[PDB]
Amino acid sequence: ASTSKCVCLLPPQCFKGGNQLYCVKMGSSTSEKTLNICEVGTIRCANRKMEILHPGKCLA
Repeated sequence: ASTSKCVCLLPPQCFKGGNQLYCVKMGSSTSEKTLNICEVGTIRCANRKMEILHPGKCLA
């Protein structure tokens, strides 16, 4: 809105994709979820210590 600069999104905000770099640990959370690039981005944008275990499926 004229700031003319972009803002790291809430992860919720984007999702209906199949560019899955699935499995992302959290370091504090320590559990194996499944994600979009827009998700991974958003996660990395602000916060830190995301580990990519697998490009493609998790531990299921």
